[PDB]
Amino acid sequence: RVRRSEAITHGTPFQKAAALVDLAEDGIGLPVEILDQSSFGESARYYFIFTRLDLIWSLNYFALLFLNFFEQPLWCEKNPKPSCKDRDYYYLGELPYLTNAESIIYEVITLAILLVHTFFPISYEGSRIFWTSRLNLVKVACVVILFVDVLVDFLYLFLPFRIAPYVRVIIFILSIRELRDTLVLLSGMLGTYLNILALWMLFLLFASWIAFVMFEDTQQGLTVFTSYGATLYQMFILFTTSNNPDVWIPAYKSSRWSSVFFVLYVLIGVYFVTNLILAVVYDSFKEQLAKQVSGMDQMKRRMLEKAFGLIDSDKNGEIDKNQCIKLFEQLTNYRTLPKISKEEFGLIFDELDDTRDFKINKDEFADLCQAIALRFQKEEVPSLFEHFPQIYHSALSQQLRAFVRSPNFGYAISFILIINFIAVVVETTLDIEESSAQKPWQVAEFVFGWIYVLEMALKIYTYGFENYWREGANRFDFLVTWVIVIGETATFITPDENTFFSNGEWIRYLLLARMLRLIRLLMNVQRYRAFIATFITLIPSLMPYLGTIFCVLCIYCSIGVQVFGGLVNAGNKKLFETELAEDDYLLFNFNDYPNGMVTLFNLLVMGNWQVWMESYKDLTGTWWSITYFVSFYVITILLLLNLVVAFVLEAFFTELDLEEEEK
Amino acid sequence: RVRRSEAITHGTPFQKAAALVDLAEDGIGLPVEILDQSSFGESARYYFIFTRLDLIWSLNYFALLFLNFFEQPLWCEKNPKPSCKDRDYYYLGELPYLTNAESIIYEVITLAILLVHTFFPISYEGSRIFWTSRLNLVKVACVVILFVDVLVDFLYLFLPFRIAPYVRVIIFILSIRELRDTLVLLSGMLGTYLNILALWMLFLLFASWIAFVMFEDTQQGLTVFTSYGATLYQMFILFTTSNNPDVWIPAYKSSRWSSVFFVLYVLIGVYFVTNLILAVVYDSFKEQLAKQVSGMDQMKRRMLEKAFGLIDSDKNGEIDKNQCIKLFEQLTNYRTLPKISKEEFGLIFDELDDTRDFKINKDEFADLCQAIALRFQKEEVPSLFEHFPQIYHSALSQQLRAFVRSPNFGYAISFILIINFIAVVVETTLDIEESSAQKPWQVAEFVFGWIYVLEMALKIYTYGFENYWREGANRFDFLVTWVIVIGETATFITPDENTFFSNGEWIRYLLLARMLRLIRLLMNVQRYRAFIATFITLIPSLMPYLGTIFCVLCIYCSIGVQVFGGLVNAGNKKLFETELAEDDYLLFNFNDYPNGMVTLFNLLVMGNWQVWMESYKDLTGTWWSITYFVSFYVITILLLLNLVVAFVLEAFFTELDLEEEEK
Ligand SMILES: [Ca+2]
Ligand SMILES: [Ca+2]
Ligand SMILES: [Ca+2]
Ligand SMILES: [Ca+2]
Repeated sequence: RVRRSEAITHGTPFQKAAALVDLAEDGIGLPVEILDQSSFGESARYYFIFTRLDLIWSLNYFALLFLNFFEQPLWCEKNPKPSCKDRDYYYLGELPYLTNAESIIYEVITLAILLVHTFFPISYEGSRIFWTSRLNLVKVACVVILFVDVLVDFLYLFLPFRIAPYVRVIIFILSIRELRDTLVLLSGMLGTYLNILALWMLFLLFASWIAFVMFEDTQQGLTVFTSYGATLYQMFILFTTSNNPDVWIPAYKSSRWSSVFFVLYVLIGVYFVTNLILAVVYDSFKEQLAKQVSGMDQMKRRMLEKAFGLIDSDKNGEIDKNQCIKLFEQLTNYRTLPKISKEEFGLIFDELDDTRDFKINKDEFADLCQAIALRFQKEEVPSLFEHFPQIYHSALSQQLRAFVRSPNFGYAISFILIINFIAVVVETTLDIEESSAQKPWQVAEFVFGWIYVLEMALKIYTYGFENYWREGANRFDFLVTWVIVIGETATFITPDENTFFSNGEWIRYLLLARMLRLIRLLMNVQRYRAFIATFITLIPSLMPYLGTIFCVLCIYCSIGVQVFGGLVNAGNKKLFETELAEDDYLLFNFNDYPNGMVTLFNLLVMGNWQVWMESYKDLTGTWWSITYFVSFYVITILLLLNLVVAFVLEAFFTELDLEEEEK
Repeated sequence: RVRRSEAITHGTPFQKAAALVDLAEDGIGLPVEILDQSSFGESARYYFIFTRLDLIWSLNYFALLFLNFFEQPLWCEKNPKPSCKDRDYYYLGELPYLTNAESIIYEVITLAILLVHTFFPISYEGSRIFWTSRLNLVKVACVVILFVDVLVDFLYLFLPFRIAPYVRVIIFILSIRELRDTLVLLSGMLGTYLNILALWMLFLLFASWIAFVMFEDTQQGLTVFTSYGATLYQMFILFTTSNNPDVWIPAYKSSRWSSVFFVLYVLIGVYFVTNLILAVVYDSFKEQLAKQVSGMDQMKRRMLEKAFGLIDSDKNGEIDKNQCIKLFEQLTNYRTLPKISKEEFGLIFDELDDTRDFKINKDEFADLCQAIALRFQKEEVPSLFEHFPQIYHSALSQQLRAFVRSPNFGYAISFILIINFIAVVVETTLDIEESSAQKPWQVAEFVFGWIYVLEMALKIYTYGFENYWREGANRFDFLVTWVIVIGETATFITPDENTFFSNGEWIRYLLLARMLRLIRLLMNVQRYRAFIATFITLIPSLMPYLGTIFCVLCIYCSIGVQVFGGLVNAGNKKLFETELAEDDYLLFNFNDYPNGMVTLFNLLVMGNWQVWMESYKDLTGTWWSITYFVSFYVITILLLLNLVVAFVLEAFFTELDLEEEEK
């Protein structure tokens, strides 16, 4: 009945040892310097009061990252012949560009929060330890670069280019631990990836030389393979298989037999080389993941053994039975454990061995700690609202709590949400037929949303906020119901013809999200257990790699906006001759940052990706431009996406043999 | 110095046991019935005289399979408005269509060889055993269907469709042992694969319904998502991302926020669901592969213990030391083994154990036979040309044989291989510049061909044809050098302006194929050892799986020609409005069998694959036409191609841990 942070900062050595093994099994790792020092009181107090505010730091980081969307592009600052206010001319829009004053205010606020966050942990780590670490130094470098940029911007109201987006993306990377771990893995994998890249490039060069020398006099040689550079470029694009029949169709028209060579190339290029690259990336990722897991387990073992050293006041590596029973009492005060009688532990010791005054040493204590952690479930925090026990223990409150804890409440929720799904289907079907009876079904939809809000409040009351927040699905349901109630009150408060809220259709999608929980019932059937379990495990586990890919996209988008900022115009004569106009892709240009993000995503799926390369190569006039696009394929598609595939396979196998071991 | 087949058919029990263990280790498995019967003399003689002619049966099988290419399409037999001789009108050609008399002659010859092959093994297997097996019955059914078809064709010179092309493909599947094993794998894998398709199809139905209801009144709803049937058709194509920006661009023009839904669907559809399908197919393949390997090893164990039963005339499960040494002398005649002294094996027994008259039991004879097999390399067949020992052991011949066996000769070939490459690159570069001095380099390029024949005859002479043919690498060089001399003698004999041979540019591609042996030297360096060794092993190992895909193409090609035979015409008005004409894809139609194979390959790589579905749906006029293309994608792309990706990953890992093992 004692909070963990308070137990660490204040209490008897038994309390501190119990809370340390608590933090270990929860997975949270204290800084090493705090462990090294003696009794770590004030430093732990500061560290806890700091980590209590993690939400504010995360929101600041996300705001700083998403500033890039609203920031005005550089090429617009240089005088364009039409003003940028003519939004249709440059094929862009749908986001408001921040003016100078708004930008400076936003940057100043974010910079202040970032500064206080970055210079907070000097308090407990200490002057000497803080400055020695590389991470603190690189973060301070990023912060000072941002600050000097803000200052010179303020004084401004010449630069070839601006450096803020790259540095803020980098500091966002260094902000989150998972992204740092992902970068460590990538740095591990780079050498082997480079070796495979060298082999692949050699294969492309050889195949391109063969294809060039084969069709030297053929009409298809005049049409496309005009030079060695051109044929190498076409062979690379064909290796991506984005345009299979297009490249070699004049050869097929001239003579059918030539097709054999091409069906000989792609077959080798796709089924052999690409799969070998995938296997290599899989192996490297597996080794690096094993390395990371071993490191994490080593850190956990180290800080558990530090806790054992803490409880051992004699520091002679000796633990007695009385100390063991006191520690067991502390943990069973925290965690759920079978009740122990005073004579019972003595009887257990006596029947255990005939040795007298047996010493429990360090390593078996650690191992027994992991055993008791894995065998026994965690015990919920008592409450946050229990400051008034009389209301907490009221008869009606007790009856309600007993009812909601019973599975009958879950069955009722399932029935309610199934009826909700039926109502949503009926309303949508009526909408399709343009019936005039939509309103009763829509108000039924709203009252269903109100029911969801009510049940969320009931559950968060009965379980307690921390225990409610602990479960993953509860967080998703919490966000969904909160956005539902916010939207509903926004619609109700204003009885006017709003653009979005007045329609009232939006609510259905939220309820559909609220009913994604249906898919969880499919874990019941044996056939689909592995698929659903692996998918649900994958989502939060695969968030960090997707975030790394997203940040790489952000960096490439900044580079592309900087380089190709103003090339696409309504009045550009060379543009209409390019393939973008023919396929009507003008809305996917690089004129502003959000458009850059969407076009980079389109390049990511490898769907008609060569049209952008060819069009921008014609538009800029230099072959070097393709470098950019080529780089995006080499770094992202060959490496990161193959890493994601490897992770999905590994997660599926882990779920599978876990299910087998369950039997 | 006794041939293995002769040893089995005639000889003492020691000879038969040695030859049986040799066959078991070599991997060749005798029929079970021959093992069951006593002493299996005449049956083994017939089986050997049969299996001696495996090349003829294989060539007959391949000729029967490739008959389909030259066979006239059915739709041409129906009277067309313009004659089929107008080859340009129907967008087809480049192969000669086999006339009636030629077709009947070819079919009769192939049928005769097939019939004698299929009815040969009744001789040794016996009447009751042969007819009971399912495989013999299905083969006989295929044969009788083919024969009755040939007979009714002969009598003809009404039918809605012809059944021959499907049958001769099936009889090709179960003629080859490797292709039979692959189908057994797919039968096991189909049960698990069907479960996932239910979830994948369910995900498509749900996602399509959301997209349909979201964009009901949107301008993008009018253009593409006009109905639920249409939106399900578009979302399915988007799942493969073959047309990513095309489908949802009217929505992006209306409101940029619409991209978020299409980004979400593609992200979850491609990165999560598609990879999970690969994980499921990988597992099912891995489990079934162990089922096949364990079954194969069980068959090897059974025949090995049969050899022990054969030598054990007492049939009491007893083997004595004096009996063991006689058998050991037989294997050391077949396999290389250290020389054993007569007194030595007596010393071996006493030091081994103090037991007297120790019995070597049935089981420990088996595992010991593998122990000798893996540690000791195979001993080559003495020779086939050694019928004249005086020439074989002549003074000059022995000196020559010593030189070629020595590694010094091997270096010279590699040195010659390099000098050839410089001659080729110099000769080709002159052609690029249209130099008039190409001929002097071209004739010097021929003489490198005669060297390659000279060393081929030199190598086959010292090793012997059976020992020469044993190595996989030697087989590749043997085929390459033979087409060189066959091609070269064609140009020399005819001093005329031939279409292909007179140019002389053909030899460089054969020479480039000959020096592919150089890439094997990259196995020396540690960085590329894993990549190259896996790739080389993949070429023979992946043939049965690639062969299975090719045969699936032959079945769809026959179906496509039957259904879509005459739809593509020069005079067809609806065709020019379709997407095929806009992209100029008319040469990839389904008019005849050779064209069908190429266009099916284009669907295999998933490159602009939707143009064929959409065009033929308009051309035929029924929505049932998409069934042919959707079924092809589901069976081939999702299952077969993922199986190949599963195999390449599996083959690579067994290569890495192999390399670790020698260390
Ligand atoms: Ca002590
Ligand atoms: Ca509507
Ligand atoms: Ca015996
Ligand atoms: Ca030429």
